[PDB]
Amino acid sequence: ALKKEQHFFKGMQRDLSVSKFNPEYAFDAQNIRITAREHDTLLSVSNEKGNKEIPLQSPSGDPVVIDGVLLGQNVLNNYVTLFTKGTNDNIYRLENKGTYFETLILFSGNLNFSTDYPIESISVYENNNIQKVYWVDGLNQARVIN
Amino acid sequence: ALKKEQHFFKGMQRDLSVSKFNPEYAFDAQNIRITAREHDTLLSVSNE
Amino acid sequence: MNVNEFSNEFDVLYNNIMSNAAPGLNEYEKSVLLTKAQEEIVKNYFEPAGNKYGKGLDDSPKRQIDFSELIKVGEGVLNTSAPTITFDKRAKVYDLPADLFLVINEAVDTNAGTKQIVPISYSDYTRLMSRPYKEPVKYQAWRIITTSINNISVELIVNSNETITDYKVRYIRRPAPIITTNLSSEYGDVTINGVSTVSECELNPIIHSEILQRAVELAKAAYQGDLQASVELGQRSE
Amino acid sequence: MNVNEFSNEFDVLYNNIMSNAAPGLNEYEKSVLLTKAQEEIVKNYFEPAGNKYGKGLDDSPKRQIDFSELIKVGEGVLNTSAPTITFDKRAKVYDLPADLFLVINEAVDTNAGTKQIVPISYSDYTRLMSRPYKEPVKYQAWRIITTSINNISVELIVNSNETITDYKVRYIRRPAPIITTNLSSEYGDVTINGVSTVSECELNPIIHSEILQRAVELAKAAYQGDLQASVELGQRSE
Amino acid sequence: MNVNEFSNEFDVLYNNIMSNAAPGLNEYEKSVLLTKAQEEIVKNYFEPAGNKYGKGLDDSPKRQIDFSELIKVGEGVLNTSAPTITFDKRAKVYDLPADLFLVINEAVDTNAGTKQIVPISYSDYTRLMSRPYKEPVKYQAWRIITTSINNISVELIVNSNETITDYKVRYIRRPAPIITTNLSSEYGDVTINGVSTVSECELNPIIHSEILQRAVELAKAAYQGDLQASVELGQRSE
Amino acid sequence: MNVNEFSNEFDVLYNNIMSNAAPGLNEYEKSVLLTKAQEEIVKNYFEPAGNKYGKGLDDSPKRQIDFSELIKVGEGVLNTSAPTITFDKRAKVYDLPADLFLVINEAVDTNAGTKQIVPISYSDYTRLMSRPYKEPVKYQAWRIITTSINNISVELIVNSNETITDYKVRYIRRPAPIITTNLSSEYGDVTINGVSTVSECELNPIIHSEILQRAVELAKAAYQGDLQASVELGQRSE
Amino acid sequence: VEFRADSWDSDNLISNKTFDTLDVWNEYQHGTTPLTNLLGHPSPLKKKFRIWRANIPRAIANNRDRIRNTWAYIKLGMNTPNTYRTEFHDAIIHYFA
Amino acid sequence: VEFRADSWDSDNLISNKTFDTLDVWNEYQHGTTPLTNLLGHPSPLKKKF
Repeated sequence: ALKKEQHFFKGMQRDLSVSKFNPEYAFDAQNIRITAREHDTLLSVSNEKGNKEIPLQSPSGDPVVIDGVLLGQNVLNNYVTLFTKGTNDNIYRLENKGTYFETLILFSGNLNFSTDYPIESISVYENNNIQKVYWVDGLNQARVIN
Repeated sequence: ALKKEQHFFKGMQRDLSVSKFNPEYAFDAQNIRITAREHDTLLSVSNE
Repeated sequence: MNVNEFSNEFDVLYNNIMSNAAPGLNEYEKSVLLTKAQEEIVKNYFEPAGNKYGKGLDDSPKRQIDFSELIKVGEGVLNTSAPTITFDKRAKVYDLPADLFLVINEAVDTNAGTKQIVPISYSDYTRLMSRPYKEPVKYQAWRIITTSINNISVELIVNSNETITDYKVRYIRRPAPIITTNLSSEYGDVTINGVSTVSECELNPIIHSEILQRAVELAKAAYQGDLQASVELGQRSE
Repeated sequence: MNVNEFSNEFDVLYNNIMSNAAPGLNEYEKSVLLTKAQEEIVKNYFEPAGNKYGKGLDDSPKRQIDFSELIKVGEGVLNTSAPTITFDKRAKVYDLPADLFLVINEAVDTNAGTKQIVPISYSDYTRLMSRPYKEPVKYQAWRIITTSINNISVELIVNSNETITDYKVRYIRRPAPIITTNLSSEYGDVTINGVSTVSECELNPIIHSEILQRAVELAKAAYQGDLQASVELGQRSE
Repeated sequence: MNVNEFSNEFDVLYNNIMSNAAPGLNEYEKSVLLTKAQEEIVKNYFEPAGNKYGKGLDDSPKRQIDFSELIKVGEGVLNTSAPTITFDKRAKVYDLPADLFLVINEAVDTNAGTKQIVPISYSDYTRLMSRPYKEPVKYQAWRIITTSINNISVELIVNSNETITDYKVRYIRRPAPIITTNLSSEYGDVTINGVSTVSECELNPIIHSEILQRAVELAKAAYQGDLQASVELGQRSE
Repeated sequence: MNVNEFSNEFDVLYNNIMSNAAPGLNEYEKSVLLTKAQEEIVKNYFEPAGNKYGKGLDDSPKRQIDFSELIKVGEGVLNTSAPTITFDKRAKVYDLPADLFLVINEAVDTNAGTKQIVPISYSDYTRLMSRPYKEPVKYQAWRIITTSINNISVELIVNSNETITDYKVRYIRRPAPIITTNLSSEYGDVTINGVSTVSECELNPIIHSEILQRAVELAKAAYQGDLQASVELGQRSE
Repeated sequence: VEFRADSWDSDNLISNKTFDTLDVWNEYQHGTTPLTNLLGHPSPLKKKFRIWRANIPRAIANNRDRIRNTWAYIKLGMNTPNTYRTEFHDAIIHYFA
Repeated sequence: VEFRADSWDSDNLISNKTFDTLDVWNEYQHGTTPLTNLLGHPSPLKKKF
């Protein structure tokens, strides 16, 4: 024909008039990655690798089904602490083993919990036995759990 | 004809001599917006 | 070459060896360009000065085989239905075939005998009608075109004291369009010359390469968009 | 090709946009260009020097078929209604057909007999009228144009002692415009040659491709707007 | 083409296919350019050397139809009102028509008989008046232009012993202006040739395309503003 | 060279990639180009002016060997099945072979004897049929093509008072396509000239190199995509 | 839309599948093609010498008009189920001004 | 004055109405036109491509 134009993708840009858009950016992108991840594909558009489910096996090996809606998490060192609502108001402790999460149910009762008041937590490691997780709702008293 | 000139609108400017005005600015504007608002119309004149 | 071959091989030539490197033509556009190319090829190879060899219809074996499948022989029908006005007193109006492109031989069968028709120009008619006798030679007849409505009407000026019993016309038939797909399937009501369906080439395979190459050149010129290219390849439209 | 086709391959060969959101190249402008192209083609093909081959109206079979749909034979009507003044004593003023483009044969039927008309130039009139007899040859008559009002009036200088009974004119009819669509639909009161409705081409299909190519060239050269292109493609307006 | 068609179609050619891409002409400017273009076209197609074909007024059928609606026949009126002084003893001063552009045939009706007038140059007059007899040939008369006031005055030097009873002049009438709108409506007191209202073309439609194209070329040259373009297209002003 | 070789030295002289991971230049496109090259070579070498030496079919030993594998002798079959209309009273319609490219010799065996056929042009038919006798010379017969349907039909105008027994035709057979591989293997329903299987070249090995070089040139010029190259290498398509 | 790109499947190159749609549109036009690649027949998408080239779609309204505008949005995407890593380096757009 | 511009009406393009006046002036001149667009006839404002 007559003319050409080359387009590189340094990022994703919006908010700019179409007449004055910059060819170095993409106007809109779905499920792409421009940084080199798992391969040397930096400054080159590349895919998003998917997720892989991790079974929640109890220490005895049986499956552990989580009750309901999650309100907040907390990773202390390698223990993930979930505060979930549902039929009851539960607390879990998940430790990542090689291929599964060794799930424990630290509590299952009526800690008044609401979905309108999610959880925010701080967790400290004092020693092998005193591993605390302080958490607060916007509604209820501040609480602690070892 | 013979020649042309392109005019963009980066803002509204006044106070400068007409002989030395800058084509990138508008001398006077009424009810316009040059920033992208409710649409991606940044650096392009748009309504109020 | 079937129509499918004309379409597939247009892209081995127009589209940078089927690389999708050039602009990309629909099948309607390819059909239009092929029809125009075949009309151009016929017109150029008919006139000796229109081609590169200086050779016309019957000037070489190749030219004879080129127009072999267009040459048709048909009879003219007396136009006695319409009582029009003729420029010559002894002119019998005859209507020619509808699918007529170029006439190359005409003959009239009179009571006196067959007489080869000479298509006489407007200057020769005035020159030959300024003389004492004002009749053709013993073995010929004249022909001039007259008031024609959606057809071709010819005045046959044969010598007086003679009656016309027949009128045979050998001519080049109008070529049919080249269409590579059912145009109505994707394009609403587009026709090339009034036909919306697949139409093959009614020509000898010898000039199919010529027609395809001319179509490719026309496509490249129409897409380069230069005025110079358009006017340059417009020279060969005649 | 019919009007819809003319528009369609014009779009194909020019690369315009049929949509109206982008105005593109609309139907009025295409009709104007196709018209101008058809008068240009007629003028260039009638004059032998106007084309590339050097062949005029009846200089080859193609040219005979080109003007075939335009040839018309009509009589001239006496202009005795208006008592104007003639430049010759023995001149009978006759009015020519209104839709007249070019006259190629004229003949007058007198009591002495049919006599071919010679359109005599202004120089030859003085030259032959500066002699003793001052009459045409036995089998010819002269013709010079005279005072005309919204028509063409011709003085028929036939030999004295003779009367004119008929005056037949074989001429090339004025081409009708090529109008792709009813202009009044969108375009308020525009016209092309006094017509506003759909005007199919009145010519043989053989020159439809020539007209389309010439129209495309004119479109490209006009859209370019360069003075040089306008002058070069104005040379082919005659 | 009505005036409305000349204006609308100027913008399909001058204004980059009616795209408002070129400068933009008022209707007064378009009228002025059309009038100048028609004068230029008349002058060029009259002189054979002024056009591209080398053909003058009566050198082809096209030229005959071009000037068909300008040719007028009028009588000269004896200029006995003003007792001026003639360069020749036997010269009868005659005034010619006011709307006169170019003379092509003149005849004088004497008691002896009609005599074709030869427009004699100033060199031939001195050459032929250095001889014994000093009279025209038996079938001709001379003509030289004399003191003229706001008109055209001609001395008719016919042979002595003869009286002039008539003087017929066949000439090309001065074309009327081309105006596309009532100029007084928006432009105060501007006239093209003394007429401020809509004025149609008094010419055959055959040269309307020529006039429009010449107007477009003149507009493009006058707006490109180059001295070179102006002097180049000023060549064809004659 | 066989098909595998044609592909292999095409790859060597063009620098394509045989691998399919990079598509490279595939076998269908190479087959198409080799075909087009072989028809181009045949057409250019038959016409003396088409090549660089100025030597035609039998103008040198090399040219005689070039077309040697294409020369075929076959008889024409009477077309009495269809009761069509002939342009001559004494014309017997004969059908020619289907795989016909160019006719170089024709002869008819009559009761009087074998008579060489002269392919008589459309002008010479009128010229020789405007004479008293209107029959060929003693040892020749005429031939003019007539109405043909998906074949070539020829009118054999032999002298009256004679009958036609045989009609031999020595002609150049239509070349078979050069197909490097079975197209149906990967390419669904593509064809080259109605063939899909492997088609070895039917020509003498002497012109195999010419065909390969021409195909390589066409490949390079098409992949370039320049209009100028396409027009220049289209000149050698005839 | 000339563009370089490569799809893999566990260290195996796949020279046949890169993208599955190309939506091109502006203020008054919108076209889309599936980007199929048929080796013998012409197709919207063709590869040759390790470069992909796709013919830009034509307007849905007419199906004949090319995408003619001062600017235009060009969108490449896959919408067919698949599990490949598709490195997309850059893309050149050929236009006629 | 060549210029690109677009008027919308709730996600609907309007290819007929962009501007309604153009006042151009200097120390000694002042002109103004309404910027109408008539498809057939010439007008102060014309759109194409």
